[PDB]
Amino acid sequence: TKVEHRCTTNKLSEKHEGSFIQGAEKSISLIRGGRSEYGAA
Amino acid sequence: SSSRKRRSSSSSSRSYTSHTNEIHKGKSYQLLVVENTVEVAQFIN
Repeated sequence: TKVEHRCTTNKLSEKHEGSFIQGAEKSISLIRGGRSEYGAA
Repeated sequence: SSSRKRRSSSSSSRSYTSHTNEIHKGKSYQLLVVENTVEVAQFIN
């Protein structure tokens, strides 16, 4: 008597994670009149 | 794999296995201020 049993198996996996943020601000201001202590403020 | 003949026999197994990861981060922040003060505005010579 002769017997033979055989197998092959394969597996794969992946994962990904991502983030981004962006900000921009501008200010423009003109003061005319004041004491420059509070014209500054 | 496993094999038997008659008595004699042999058997085997395997795992190739592998993994990879990466990360990155980048950040930049840029500021400008320009300011003028005056206390006399035409000074005229």
